[PDB]
Formats: sequence, structure tokens, C-alpha cells
Amino acid sequence: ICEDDWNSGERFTCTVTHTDLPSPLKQTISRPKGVALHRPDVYLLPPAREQLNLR
Amino acid sequence: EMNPNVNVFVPPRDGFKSKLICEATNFTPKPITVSWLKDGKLVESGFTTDPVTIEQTYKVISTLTISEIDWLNLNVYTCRVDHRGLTFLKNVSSTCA
Amino acid sequence: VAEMNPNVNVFVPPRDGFSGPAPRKSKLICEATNFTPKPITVSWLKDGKLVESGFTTDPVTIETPQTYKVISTLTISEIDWLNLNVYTCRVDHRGLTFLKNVSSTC
Repeated sequence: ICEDDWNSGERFTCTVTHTDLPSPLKQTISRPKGVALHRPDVYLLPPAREQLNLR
Repeated sequence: EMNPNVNVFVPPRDGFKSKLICEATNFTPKPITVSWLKDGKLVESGFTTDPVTIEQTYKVISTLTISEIDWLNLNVYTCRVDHRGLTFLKNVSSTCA
Repeated sequence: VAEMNPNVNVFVPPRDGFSGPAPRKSKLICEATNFTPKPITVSWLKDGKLVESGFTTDPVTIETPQTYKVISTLTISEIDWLNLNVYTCRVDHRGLTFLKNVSSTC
């Protein structure tokens, strides 16, 4: 697929035709539009002094 | 003048490509035209008509080649019978699907 | 000139394949194709019981190894079909027996 198509929220369906199941299941994959963007904050937590005892 | 009976056979539920048979019986006169439809679209190839035989009544049988994938997709197959200016349509589908 | 195992196929009516005055009746089609030699025996079995009436077998007709086809039709009742009865088509070819089992269960 194209990059612009994914950002447009197009509906894509994958269907599988298997002998066991007479009804092909439908799965819908689409990017949820209308969501806000936020800057992720990366925090690093060093190990505590109570963990560095058993070596 | 008797209206022809339209019957369409389906593959077994537990498995069989397969074939579709449309049979017209107890009809008069001998000439009769039988065709096939797929989701309301005309079929141009993949079907054959056997010569009309005598069962006075006549019998005509037709065979349509179908694929397993199309059958599982709930495709609609219709047998069209034309006789004495009358058109008969029969719709069939998978019972388990 | 050659020996090929026959192929057995059984056709069953759909859920809306019954019509006429009650009790409704339908038909079953068993066809063997691409078999050689021409002679072949077709029999119908219903829950292990041989069917001796209500069936009509069409004459063998010609469809490079020579090929032949045979069509057999057996009349069935709606009541028997609703009782989950199993219909088996018996095909005899050169001493070999091939059985196919069909049912209304999914």
C-alpha cells in the first residue's frame, strides 16, 4: 500500500478461504483518524541499592 | 403445455472443483434453453448442455464448472429456463455458509 | 488399453431443494467419469440397506485413452433426509468397490 493511502484511513479487509470454515472471516485494519499527537518523554530508572546485594 | 420444473443441485456440505446440475423434467415441447447466472452477471464460458433425451416427456441436463473458493464466498448461482415465452429463475446458496 | 480408478461424486439438494405436495421429494445424482473400460456397475445404498426401487441409471455414454461417463438418479424423501440419513453410492469397477458418504450435517 502507499503511505498516503494509509494516512487517509482507508478500510482494508483480509479474507481467508479455508476448507474447514465455510464462512471466510473478515478482519478490518485501519488507522484510527482524529487522534492527537504528543511528544514521548523518555525516563531512565537506575536499579535501586536494595537490588545490588546478591551480586 | 406444462411449465418445466427447475431444480438446482449443490455440492455436499462435507466436501466435494465441483459441478452444478440444473434439470428440467415433465416439460413440452422438446426444445428448451438453459443458461447459468453468477451474481446477476451473464456467464460466457464454463458451461455445457447435454443433448435432450426422452424419459411423452423430455429431459435436459446442464453442467456448470465452479471452483471451491467461489462457493465458499457465498456466491449466488441462478439457473435460467426459458419455455413458451416464460422465464423461471431459481436461486441457491450454501446451507452451512 | 489402460486401467483407471473411477471417480465418485454425489450431488445433494440444497435446503430449499424440496417442492411438490407433502411429503416433498428430491433426487440424488451419482456420476462416475474418466473410468475405463466401459463396463461399470452403479448401486445405491441407504444407511447400509440396498435400494431396489425408485432409481434410474442412464446408459453409459462417451464423454488418447478412451473415457466414459454414467449418470444415476435416485428418488429420496424429505422426511428421510431430515432424519440425518446417510446415502452411499456403490460403484463397482473391475472388482474394485468405491464408496462415498454424504449427509446434511455441516
